[PDB]
Amino acid sequence: REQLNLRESATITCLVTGFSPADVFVQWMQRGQPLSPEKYVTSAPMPEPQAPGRYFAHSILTVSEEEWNTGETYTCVVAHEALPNRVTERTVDKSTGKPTLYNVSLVMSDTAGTCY
Amino acid sequence: IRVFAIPPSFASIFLTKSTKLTCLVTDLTTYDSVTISWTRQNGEAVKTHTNISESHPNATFSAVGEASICEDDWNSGERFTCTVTHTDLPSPLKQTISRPKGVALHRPDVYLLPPAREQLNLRESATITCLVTGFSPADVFVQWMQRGQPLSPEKYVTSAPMPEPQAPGRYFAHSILTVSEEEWNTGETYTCVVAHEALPNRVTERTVDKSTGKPTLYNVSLVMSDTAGT
Amino acid sequence: RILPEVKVEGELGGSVTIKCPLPEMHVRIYLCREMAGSGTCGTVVSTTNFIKAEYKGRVTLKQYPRKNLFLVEVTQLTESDSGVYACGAGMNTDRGKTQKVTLNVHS
Amino acid sequence: ERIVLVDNKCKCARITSRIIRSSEDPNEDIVERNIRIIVPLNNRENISDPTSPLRTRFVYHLSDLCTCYTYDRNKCYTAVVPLVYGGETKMVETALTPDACYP
Ligand SMILES: *[C@@H]1O[C@H](CO)[C@@H](O)[C@H](O)[C@H]1NC(C)=O
Ligand SMILES: *[C@@H]1O[C@H](CO)[C@@H](O)[C@H](O)[C@H]1NC(C)=O
Ligand SMILES: *[C@@H]1O[C@H](CO)[C@@H](O)[C@H](O)[C@H]1NC(C)=O
Repeated sequence: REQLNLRESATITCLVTGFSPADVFVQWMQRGQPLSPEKYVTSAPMPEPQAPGRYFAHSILTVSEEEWNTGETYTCVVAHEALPNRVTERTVDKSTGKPTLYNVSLVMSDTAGTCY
Repeated sequence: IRVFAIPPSFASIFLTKSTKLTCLVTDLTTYDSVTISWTRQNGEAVKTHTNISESHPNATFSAVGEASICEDDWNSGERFTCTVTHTDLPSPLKQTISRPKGVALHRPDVYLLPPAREQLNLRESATITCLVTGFSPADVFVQWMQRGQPLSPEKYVTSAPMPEPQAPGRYFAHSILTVSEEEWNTGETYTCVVAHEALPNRVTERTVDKSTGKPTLYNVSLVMSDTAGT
Repeated sequence: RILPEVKVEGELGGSVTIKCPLPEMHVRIYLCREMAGSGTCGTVVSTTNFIKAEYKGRVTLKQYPRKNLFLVEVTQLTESDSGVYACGAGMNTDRGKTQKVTLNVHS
Repeated sequence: ERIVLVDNKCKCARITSRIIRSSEDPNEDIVERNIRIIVPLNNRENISDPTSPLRTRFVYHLSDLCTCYTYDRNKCYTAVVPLVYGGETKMVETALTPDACYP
């Protein structure tokens, strides 16, 4: 939230943790259109502190603030050998994340016995 | 002298696979060589009966004549005739059984009413009423089950199908079941199961217990966890 | 959840027929006039022979399995027939409505 | 305007979300969580056998929300009813939900 208050650039980070061995891939897609390395970077692959079993890497994307009034959902796609389809696409936008207002509206009826 | 003409109930045609037809004699003298025969509308004879019954303690005889027919013949509306010939009456008496076609088939609606509040105050007995409305034609089969097993007809009484006020030809019927008062307060769920032709599955049921019929307690303990989640 | 509010005009002599969708599985198909004051729905036409007391003898049900339109017709209009007539299915009436529409008097 | 995040029909939860378009201010927006559980209040323990105690608990973990309380309107639930009519016992399939399914 602090970075978004500067209205300059929000950076989305994609963590690929617990993977072994190295050389795991990463790519960013905006609305299903491939994202080049001009606008994104990846941590060269790395190692873990408590367990030596798997190593970690990271990737961060750069954008503007007006872009986070529409989202475009900025999917982070990965490619590693220990994957069924070598793809584990994940995406997060403003709609998901931490919400600031819950209103549960549980109703109780004596005749809504088959939730239509 | 009296001779009956009992049409086969739907509870026979659908369950016993024995859609036969029987005519019973009564109010006659204790005699033999009774010629009770079933015939079709063309005058031809059909299969006969067996195992002639025994007389009644009222010093009146009782016998039954039976004929086995197929279901499609019944659903076509054929006029079968039972004829009784005896020395008592110089003229054989005929009785006609058929199916009057041209009547709509409506599906019964089953309503299970629990006993009234003031009835569960004398602490003597409770009456649960199974009301079937809208069904046409008559002759519907109804029975009761207590914890998944049926009961004898010595504890529940059904009523004859009577016409409906606002309906042209639809009917209604009542079946009351009386049980001990303490047999209804502890639980002991009762079910009313009915079987009329028009039902898409030909059999439906309803159920009541102490916690369902007009309850005085909505004991709710709803819990909701992991509101945020993923 | 369809809301095709149409402006079909009505009068004493005038007749207006509503159109409704049918599941065609011979369930309970009904047209129901919602009451604003009551907050519930009161069936004006049902699959059974029921007809509303105000609408006795002046309404007709017309079912075509061929064309997939379920339509009901009103013979005379007293000009008081202005409300949310919703169609539907299931045993239930209120919570089972499929499409709703409000008819109109004069024009 | 609201994305249908969950439309569960067996426990009847209808969780969803949206972004409320506030004024043209810094992005102090609000994310919505319109969870809408409906309580049957009259169903049984198993949904498909009317012989058990009725229903006390109503547990809703929204992580296993993407045994039931309610009845699916497009599904059919039936049972075997043990009728007799005399000596024979034709255990016949009944209907616990007349109108959601036809023979
Ligand atoms: C939940 O909140 C939103 C806006 O905060 C509101 O539009 C919606 O009606 C609320 N839900 C209920 C059930 O009132
Ligand atoms: C009401 O529900 C609670 C929760 O399980 C239960 O402990 C209690 O026995 C119930 N009360 C009655 C009268 O059954
Ligand atoms: C009661 O619940 C059990 C548990 O799933 C299930 O077999 C069924 O819904 C009910 N039992 C019977 C015998 O119908």
